[PDB]
Amino acid sequence: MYTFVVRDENSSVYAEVSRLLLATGQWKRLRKDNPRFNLMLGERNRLPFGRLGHEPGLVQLVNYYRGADKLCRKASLVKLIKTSPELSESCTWFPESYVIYPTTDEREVFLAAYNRGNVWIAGILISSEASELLDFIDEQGQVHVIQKYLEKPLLLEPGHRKFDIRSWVLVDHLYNIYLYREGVLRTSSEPYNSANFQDKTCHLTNHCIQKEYSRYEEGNEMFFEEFNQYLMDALNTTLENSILLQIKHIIRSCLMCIEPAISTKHLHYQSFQLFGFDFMVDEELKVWLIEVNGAPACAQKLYAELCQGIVDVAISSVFPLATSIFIKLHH
Amino acid sequence: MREIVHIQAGQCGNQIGAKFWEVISDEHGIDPTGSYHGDSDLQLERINVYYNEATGNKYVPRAILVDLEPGTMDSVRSGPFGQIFRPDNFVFGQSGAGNNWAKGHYTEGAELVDSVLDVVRKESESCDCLQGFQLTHSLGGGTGSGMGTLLISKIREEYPDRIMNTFSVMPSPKVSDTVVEPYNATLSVHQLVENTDETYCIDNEALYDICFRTLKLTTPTYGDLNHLVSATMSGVTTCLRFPGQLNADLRKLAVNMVPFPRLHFFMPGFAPLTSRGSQQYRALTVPELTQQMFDSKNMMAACDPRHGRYLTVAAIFRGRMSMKEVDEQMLNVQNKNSSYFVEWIPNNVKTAVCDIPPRGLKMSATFIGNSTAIQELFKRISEQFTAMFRRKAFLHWYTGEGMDEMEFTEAESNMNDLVSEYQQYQDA
Amino acid sequence: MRECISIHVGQAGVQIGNACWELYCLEHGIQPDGQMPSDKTIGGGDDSFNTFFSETGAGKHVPRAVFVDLEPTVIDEVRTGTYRQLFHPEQLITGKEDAANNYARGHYTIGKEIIDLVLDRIRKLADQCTGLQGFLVFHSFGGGTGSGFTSLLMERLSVDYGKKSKLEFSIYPAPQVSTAVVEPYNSILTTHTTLEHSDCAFMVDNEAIYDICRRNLDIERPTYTNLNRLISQIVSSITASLRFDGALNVDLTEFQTNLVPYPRIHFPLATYAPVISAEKAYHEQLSVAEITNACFEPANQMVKCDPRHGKYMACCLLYRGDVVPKDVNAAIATIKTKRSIQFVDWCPTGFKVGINYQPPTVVPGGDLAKVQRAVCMLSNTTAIAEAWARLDHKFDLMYAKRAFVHWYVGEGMEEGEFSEAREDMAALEKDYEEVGVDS
Amino acid sequence: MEVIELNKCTSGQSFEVILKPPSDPSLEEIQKKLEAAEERRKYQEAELLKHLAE
Ligand SMILES: CC[C@]1(O)C[C@@H]2CN(CCc3c([nH]c4cc(Br)ccc34)[C@@](C(=O)OC)(c3cc4c(cc3OC)N(C)[C@H]3[C@@](O)(C(=O)OC)[C@H](OC(C)=O)[C@]5(CC)C=CCN6CC[C@]43[C@@H]65)C2)C1
Ligand SMILES: Nc1nc2c(ncn2[C@@H]2O[C@H](COP(=O)(O)OP(=O)(O)OP(=O)(O)O)[C@@H](O)[C@H]2O)c(=O)[nH]1
Ligand SMILES: Nc1nc2c(ncn2[C@@H]2O[C@H](COP(=O)(O)OP(=O)(O)O)[C@@H](O)[C@H]2O)c(=O)[nH]1
Ligand SMILES: [Ca+2]
Ligand SMILES: [Mg+2]
Repeated sequence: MYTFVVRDENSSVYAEVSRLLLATGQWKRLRKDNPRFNLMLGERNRLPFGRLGHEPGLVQLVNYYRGADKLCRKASLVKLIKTSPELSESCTWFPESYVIYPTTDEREVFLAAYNRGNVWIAGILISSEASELLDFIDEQGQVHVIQKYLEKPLLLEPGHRKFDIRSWVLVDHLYNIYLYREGVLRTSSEPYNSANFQDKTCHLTNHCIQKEYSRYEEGNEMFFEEFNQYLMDALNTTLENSILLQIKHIIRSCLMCIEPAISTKHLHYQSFQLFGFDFMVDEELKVWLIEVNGAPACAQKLYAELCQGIVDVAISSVFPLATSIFIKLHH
Repeated sequence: MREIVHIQAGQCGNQIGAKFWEVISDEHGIDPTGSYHGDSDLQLERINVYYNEATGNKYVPRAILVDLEPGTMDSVRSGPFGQIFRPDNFVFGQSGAGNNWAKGHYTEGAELVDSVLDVVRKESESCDCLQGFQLTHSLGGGTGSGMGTLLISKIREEYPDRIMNTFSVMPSPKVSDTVVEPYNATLSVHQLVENTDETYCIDNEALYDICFRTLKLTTPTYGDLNHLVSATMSGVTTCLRFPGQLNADLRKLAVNMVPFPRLHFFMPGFAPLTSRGSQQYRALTVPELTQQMFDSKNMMAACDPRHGRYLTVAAIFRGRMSMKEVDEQMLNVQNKNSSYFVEWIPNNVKTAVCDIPPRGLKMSATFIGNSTAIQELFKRISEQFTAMFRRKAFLHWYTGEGMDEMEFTEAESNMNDLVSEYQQYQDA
Repeated sequence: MRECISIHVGQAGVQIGNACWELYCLEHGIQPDGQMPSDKTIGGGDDSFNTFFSETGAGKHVPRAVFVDLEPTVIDEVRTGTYRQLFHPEQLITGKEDAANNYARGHYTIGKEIIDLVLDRIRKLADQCTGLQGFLVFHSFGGGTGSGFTSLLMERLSVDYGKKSKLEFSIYPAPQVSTAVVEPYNSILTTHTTLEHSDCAFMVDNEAIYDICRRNLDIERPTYTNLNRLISQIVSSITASLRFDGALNVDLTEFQTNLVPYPRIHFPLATYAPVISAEKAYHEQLSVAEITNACFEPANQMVKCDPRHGKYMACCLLYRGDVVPKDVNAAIATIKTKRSIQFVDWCPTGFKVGINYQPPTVVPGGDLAKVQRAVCMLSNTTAIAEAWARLDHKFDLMYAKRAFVHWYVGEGMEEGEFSEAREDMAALEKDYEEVGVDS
Repeated sequence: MEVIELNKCTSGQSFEVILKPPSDPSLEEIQKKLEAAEERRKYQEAELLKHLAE
């Protein structure tokens, strides 16, 4: 038997993970403040990392990497790449960006690279004239980032519509970088808008704001067997050669960069974590990185498989019970 | 020298008292005539906690023997170790108490109490650094029960800042057939709640269950019950009588066991269980020790530990064995049954080990739990009490000694509160 | 030359103190009877080691130490033990009955009863000092004496020596060896009351030492003797600079100046290496690179915690044995690029470095192997607050039910002192966070 | 990068190395403290003796 506590009572993904564990007969679930657990499915913010690995008799494992917020906050991600020689200006796959403060920031350095055809982006605001962007952040009181909007994004057919690609990556306690073989495109229901861009819906592929203005895909969800088939017939190539190769590289570079800051190889507790990587595919079949989310939710079709893979790769590796869905990215 | 004054009162209290002495006297290498003949300086290192130093390298139990009738004291005086006791320390009346708490607390017992007290003083007087008192007695009779708790009230008046410790035998209808025992026990528990620091609940219901079901003793005797009671008493006092780090005096034990002043009623547990004459063939392994001493079949209180939660726990291992292994097993226990230990007392299981094992055994373990499941004991007694008290049955045996119903209503109330207090904390 | 007086309080302070003077004596070549062939200043001298030993007309070198336990059992071993000639009786002060693992009982009830006598026997040593600088106070957080008396003694010392410095070596409570469920109470109580009266506190988590003894010395179930020999090693490293020739950390004020820019954040992390088993059939010796890198491994810290997630305010490297700066700076170059070592903006990224050529002295028969070079790092990182968060959580769990509180009230302490202490610690946790917010 | 204040002995050396530059209660109140606490425990007892004498 092993034990685990559940401290983010909203995680879809880890809901299915505890249900899986209970249903094995070898995992008991404790009162969330009972400290005698092996597994902490942990709260989302101010997870009490300093409390882990001080329970003699217990190996302890938690489902976040302390310090992986560096990668998963829109302000820190930018500063991570700019100031980190492994990425820095070894970087061809992250759009131009600057951190900006509604009045150590780059609102000055920004205007410089500004003047050229400039389209940028920010409850989110995209425009083409600086004044109304730099004035929009000065609106609300949260740190904001201004990155080049990809003016020329690959459009799907039949539809002439934009999309983004979610990739789920699980990093286990040895720092194996695993890539679930099933990704998803969150498409757009209405066709991209060439000149002029402020309508949103057709510019923000972000799911929920699409569940509200839609025809081609069940819930605006295209999976990889279809998107590969379209790429073949439509572009005479494959998902693998055209997109995934750059994606796999982008994930490995991002995580290997911060491994020394967050690894737990020689630490008194062990971490694993599931990451949600968000990519743009542009006209020239060049891949771009957008956001990395530390608490991804999954797609309904895929919960069963991913959450069982979480259990088998990242929980039963450390807590063994009585053909992989993942591609290990090799560094 | 952190001394402890021992008081045994009444039949039960005197019979398990003489046995305790008999057993630890051997453990410490003192023979009946009271002289050391042992092979370890460990045996003598803290002999001052229970024996006074006399001339001739002689050790006298710092023990006071009390009863309102002369038997028992007679048989005690002609018992194996009968002669080790200081003879002025036998204080006894003639009338008896007739299994009547009122006679023990209020009438016959009041006549003889002062003379007991003087001997208590004479012993205390002698003490370099008095830890407090340990009293053996039953709760079902008249003397141990009524005069025993009278004595406790007096002693606390004189030594308000010393520790008061009792081994209190609880009555059970499986072992005795006096109809008024639930009265005497409820009147005693009322006092014990108020005036002791630690009480070992030695439950004749559990001693019977162990002896008859587990040890296959089909005609159990008090000798059998007292065999289990003298191993427990040895167990729970190892830390006071040998050199050690954990719970090595009465106050330090009280600070580790008692999180709220009224919940000071412990469940002892012992493994392996043995019949007198069981000639043990192999020793238990450390993992058998641990499974067993937390087993409900091994408790000296008839309560289901899985029906409550442990507030605190002391564990004492004796014999030559592996600290690493004892530690691994004690951690295993708590981590595999962790909902049974209140989480609002982090790390409430403390573990001690004594190289020197008890007589007969190579390996033993002794358990002392402060479980909210002890409420099952008090509930059992309360229900017997109520069944009689709601028709004021058998009350004339008490009102005729001077007592008023009110005193019963209050005892009943204080014990029903005690139970509710144990339930509040098992729901936290 | 200026003297330091050492005060050992409680079982843990006394037993640790004993291991330290055992070690101290080997290092300076003093024999169990105070005699020291090395000293040709027979009867005295102002040598570096005299900061810790005064000298007797007959040639006896006597620790400037004062022991005090609220009960006689442990110190009785020092009176009778193997170094009995070393100390004068007046500096081994015992009471009769102890604090019962009860902070209140050691501060209030039995404090009063022995404070004046301790202050007296202490002033007896200051009077014998040409230029006393302050005190090294050894104690446990978790016992009644170590917590309660120590906070009492500390307040009398500040009143009776405002000019002088006070350093703590404090033992942080670990379940693997603790003897009382109330240790987090006593620990928060004594930290809150000692806080403003201490200048630099070296916190040793029994848990950390315990695992170094299992993992690196192969000790299957460490005792206090294993524990204390290693702590005496680390303590010796931190003090080497006051008993030997050097230009780094040469008096107690410098510890605060080099280690403690913020008065309340005065708890520097110690990390030591290498710990090698003397029973280990030949060990390939470790370089200056290897030992220095090992300084940034949590498994060598005196407190488990992750300095990657936190900033630095100061760092001191204390080497013993075969070290020269070209190797030190070369080592720092390498690790500087591999590890996450962010200082706070108001502090420069740098290391003060001290090298004593004499390799660590081994206690013959102990568990430690002799090594050709050794290092203790004293860094002030906000990551040590982790220890305060764990201890504060345990306190919150108990106190929310008033578990055991009646034992403290029963001794004259008011319930509210509990809440005032815990609030102090709450604010201390905020300080550490403010300073470490960066990444 | 920069090695500062080197200092040599026959026992060791000392030096700083910077890789990157930056950017009381009185005896009185204490006695009040102890005395007041002792009188609370003195009272608590007196209450105890008073209850027992009842
Ligand atoms: C530790 C020492 C002893 O303490 C423990 C006891 C009692 N005692 C005296 C010894 C004794 C026994 N029997 C006797 C019959 C007579 Br004429 C005279 C003496 C005895 C016991 C025995 O047999 O071994 C020696 C003995 C006695 C009893 C017993 C088991 C038992 O032993 C396995 N029950 C659990 C009890 C009993 O009520 C029940 O089942 O329901 C609870 C019994 O009713 C039935 C239907 O059985 C019984 C039997 C007469 C009926 C009248 C009053 N009840 C009180 C005890 C109880 C008894 C040992 C002290
Ligand atoms: N490392 C180490 N810790 C010790 C030692 N002795 C005691 N301790 C620590 O101290 C705690 C118990 O309180 P003590 O410091 O011993 O207090 P004391 O000196 O016995 O005096 P009292 O307060 O009366 O008990 C334990 O939890 C230990 O963590 C020791 O020899 N070595
Ligand atoms: N375990 C055990 N219980 C006993 C023994 N002797 C008596 N008792 C219990 O004590 C109760 C009688 O108490 P009693 O001795 O008459 O009290 P007293 O008259 O005041 O001394 C009975 O209910 C028994 O269960 C004994 O040797 N062992
Ligand atoms: Ca000299
Ligand atoms: Mg002590």
